[PDB]
Amino acid sequence: SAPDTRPA
Amino acid sequence: QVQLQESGGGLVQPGGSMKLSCVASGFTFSNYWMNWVRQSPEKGLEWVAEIRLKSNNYATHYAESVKGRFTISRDDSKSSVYLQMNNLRAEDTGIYYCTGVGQFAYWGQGTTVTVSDIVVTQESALTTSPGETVTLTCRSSTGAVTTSNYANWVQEKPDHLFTGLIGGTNNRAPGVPARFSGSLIGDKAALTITGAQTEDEAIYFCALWYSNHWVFGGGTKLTVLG
Ligand SMILES: *[C@H]1O[C@H](CO)[C@H](O)[C@H](O)[C@H]1NC(C)=O
Repeated sequence: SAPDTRPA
Repeated sequence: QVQLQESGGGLVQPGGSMKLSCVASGFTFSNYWMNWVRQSPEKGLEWVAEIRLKSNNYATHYAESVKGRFTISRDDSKSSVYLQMNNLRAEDTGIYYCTGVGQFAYWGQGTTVTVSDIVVTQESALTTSPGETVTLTCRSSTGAVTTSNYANWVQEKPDHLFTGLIGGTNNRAPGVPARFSGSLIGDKAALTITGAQTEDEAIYFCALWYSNHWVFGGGTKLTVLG
């Protein structure tokens, strides 16, 4: 369960 | 120049309520999770709540210090996030920031609210000089830091001006100067400034992720002398 790993 | 602008704070009585707002521009707001984080002199920087995407049915998580009392919401059509704060207590006093993106690149200017168990450890202070290489570290009380903690590093400059430097252990946030890098070293997260500049004198905080919440470290005061 990861955090917001979407690219910046 | 992405912008997050908070509003709503003030001077409030214990037992009361208020709602903070935050309006975003410059990035696709609706693709990112958003967070509220607060700063007080005592208790330092403290993650409060997060809200995820429409595709996650806007799922939320809260710090245990505010669960039952606070509600985070977003309005993607107005690119806004909100924090409804009920049953306020003295300990809720602080500066409140909306922040997000990979994972804490963008911070609002903050709104002041005056009301009247993992420890993450950082060096209290380090001193360096222009042109030197300095490394700050971030230890977890649970054991080793791994990439599963998605270590973030954030810089605080005067006056309570926060900017994210590093997310996901070693990903530099957009527009962050190349002298900053993230690593894992000796089972700690670390931030390195390779060639410190006078303007890097600042307070640096790390954040580590544990499954569904962030714990901030207490911050490191970096002095750049000479
Ligand atoms: C981000 O990347 C991680 C891997 O670190 C996962 O693939 C996750 O599903 C991704 N989540 C988002 C929100 O992009």
